[PDB]
Amino acid sequence: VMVSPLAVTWWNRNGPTTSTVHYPKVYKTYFEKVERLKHGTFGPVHFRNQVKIRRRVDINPGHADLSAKEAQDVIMEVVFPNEVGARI
Amino acid sequence: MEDFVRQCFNPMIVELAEKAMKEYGEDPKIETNKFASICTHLEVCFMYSDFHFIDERGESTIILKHRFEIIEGRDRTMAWTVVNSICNTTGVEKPKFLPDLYDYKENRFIEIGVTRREVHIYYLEKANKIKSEKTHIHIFSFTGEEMATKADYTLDEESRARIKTRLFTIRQEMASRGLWDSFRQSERGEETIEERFEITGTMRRLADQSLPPNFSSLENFR
Amino acid sequence: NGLTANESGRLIDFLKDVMDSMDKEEMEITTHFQR
Amino acid sequence: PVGISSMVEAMVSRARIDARIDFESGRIKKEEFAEIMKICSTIEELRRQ
Amino acid sequence: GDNTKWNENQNPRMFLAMITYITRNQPEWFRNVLSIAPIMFSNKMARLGKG
Amino acid sequence: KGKWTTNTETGAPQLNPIDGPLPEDNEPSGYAQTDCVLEAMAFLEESHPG
Repeated sequence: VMVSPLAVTWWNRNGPTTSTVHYPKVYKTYFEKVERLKHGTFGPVHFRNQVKIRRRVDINPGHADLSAKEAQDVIMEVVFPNEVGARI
Repeated sequence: MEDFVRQCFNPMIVELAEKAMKEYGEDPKIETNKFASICTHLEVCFMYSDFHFIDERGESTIILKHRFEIIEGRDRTMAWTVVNSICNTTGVEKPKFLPDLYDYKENRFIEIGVTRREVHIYYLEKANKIKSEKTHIHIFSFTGEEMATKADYTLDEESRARIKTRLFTIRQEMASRGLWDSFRQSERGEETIEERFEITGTMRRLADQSLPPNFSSLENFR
Repeated sequence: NGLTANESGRLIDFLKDVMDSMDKEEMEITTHFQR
Repeated sequence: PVGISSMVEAMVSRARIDARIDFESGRIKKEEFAEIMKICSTIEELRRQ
Repeated sequence: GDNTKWNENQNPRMFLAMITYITRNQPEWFRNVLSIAPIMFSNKMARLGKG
Repeated sequence: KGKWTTNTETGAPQLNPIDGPLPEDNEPSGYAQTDCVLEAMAFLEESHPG
């Protein structure tokens, strides 16, 4: 059906409340980011010439050294155990 | 041999066997010994399953819950998902190779095999192939020879005798046809068909007009 | 149009089907008209 | 998913297997299992026509 | 520099020749499937927009 | 300045400038030489074997 934006706001103030405890666990990466940021410590700012080199860097503070296939297999085992198939 | 399989079996058995054999990319008109083996396998497994239920308490019941759940006669995906579901719900670890059926009274996957050769040789072959100790094995013979793990016959004597008689009568019918000696079972060799992609017909004609000026056919330019 | 070579789902099978269709002598299409 | 089978065939197979497993687990009463099995038989017969 | 009329001066026949050379000593089916696309592009018709 | 042909399957005119006359002016040309392109591909293969 077609609904107005107001409905969304209505839900945000009158919708049915539900427990939210798995969200920090499920969205573990984002909460890891925020927790890491909050505990960081800053230092002095140095004004000097910066030389930046273009390089291939890995952006994943948390990863278990899995490729697409292994990651898919583990995800299927955890989330969709009955549909994993022949893989062990 | 084909017509005998079609006419001397229930339509469901032949349909399931044909669909399963097609599912591997093989033409049924070519392979018949494998077709006969798989249809006999389905018949024996269905008899091993049909007419056995489980009552409320959990004892034997012969004419509701079905004591035997079939795995053969299904796509790889369906069979694998049922194997995984049974392994997860009951607790028995699933095997690396697809079993044949599952019993809930014993809560275990049982293999079924029907072969012309002696029980001992095929029993050893299947045991060393599956390499499984928690899955029951049952091997029958066309001549009535039949044995299972530790000589443990899950089915009641009457059912086993009925299945042996069914196997013997089908063997007698194939012998009457005269191709019993030239059947000798078969095994899945996993034959790989060479990939072919040929340019013929109108396309070829187009290919003959898409070359530099000094050429007249794709073969010459190649 | 009696061209079921792509049932396998492989792309190469679909290409074979396309070639066979180009080899067809006649093609049948469905058109929607509103009046 | 991958498979040569039609939608209804896989659907009914999964329905039967899931129903049996759920009834075995004891999470569903016998009446619900019987009703879903009857509806599955209905679906299978309608599949032919 | 820049190349002018890049897409007007490129011939599907030349791409056919390049693909034929690249796929040398390869299975025939592979060569056919790889070389059909230039053939199709060579005999191409363009619709003239809406009008 | 190419070869005009009539497709036998679609029945439409087609222009083939491959191996056509070498350009005599700096204007755009579509006359690509088959031998030159094959030589370039061969030399590329030589520079990066395999």
